[PDB]
Amino acid sequence: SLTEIEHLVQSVCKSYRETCQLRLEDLLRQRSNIFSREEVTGYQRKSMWEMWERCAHHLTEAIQYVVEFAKRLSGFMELCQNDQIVLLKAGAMEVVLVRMCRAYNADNRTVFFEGKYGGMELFRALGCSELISSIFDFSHSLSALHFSEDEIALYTALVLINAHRPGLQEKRKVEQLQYNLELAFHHHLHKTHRQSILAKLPPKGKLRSLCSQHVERLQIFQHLHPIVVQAAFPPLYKELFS
Ligand SMILES: O=C(O)c1ccc(OCc2c(-c3c(Cl)cccc3C(F)(F)F)noc2-c2ccc[nH]2)cc1
Repeated sequence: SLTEIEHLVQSVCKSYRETCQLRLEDLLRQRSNIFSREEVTGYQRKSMWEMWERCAHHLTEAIQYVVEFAKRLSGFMELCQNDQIVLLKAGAMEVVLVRMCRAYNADNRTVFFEGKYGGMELFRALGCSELISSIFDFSHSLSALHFSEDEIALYTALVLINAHRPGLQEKRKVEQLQYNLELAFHHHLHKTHRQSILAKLPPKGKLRSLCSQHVERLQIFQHLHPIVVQAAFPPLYKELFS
């Protein structure tokens, strides 16, 4: 069924298009729109907890778009609810991290944050310079691949649909989805003469370790200074918040 796989490609790309928050053309246009030194200093003088509140809410929104992305993946809703949650808890923040590279400019090492581009010194008040530097470096690595929009869509679908996640109840069912998405991805790379990115993608442990350091920091901030979340996915919220 060649058209089944082509239909999967089109359905993954559409779900991605509907949930990607900002258009790539917008991010690229805005690359010349850079925070002044005066604006940077304004961010640096903000309280750690106000920066935390801002960043925690951007990350919450980013997670919720990734959840909607997964819910629109063919067959995701047909998994048992325990499995949907296992997959989202393990991979939705990894997808957020991958998606960030779209908003990263490697020429000057800046990210699109709250309407303009700025460097990692924008986040000085958070006092997490090691984590921030790891996120920038990871985004720097990915930007070298010059990911197309469909590659990011297909790759991030696979970040989520991983039948090796511990705790899955219907592993065979997740495997079926995973095989079709892998075929979708590899077919698409072949059609576009882009199979060379396959050897350049992040080692799986790199993404896993960055996200576990990232989420652990968010849990520390959330314990010290909890933000209020507009919970759209009760079974998922319940696993992350306590
Ligand atoms: O709308 C909903 O129901 C909903 C449900 C779950 C949900 O989790 C968000 C989340 C967080 C996080 C964030 Cl982003 C901000 C502040 C504190 C945390 C904290 F660390 F405390 F959890 N970290 O990892 C995640 C995560 C989710 C899935 C994988 N990982 C956000 C929204």
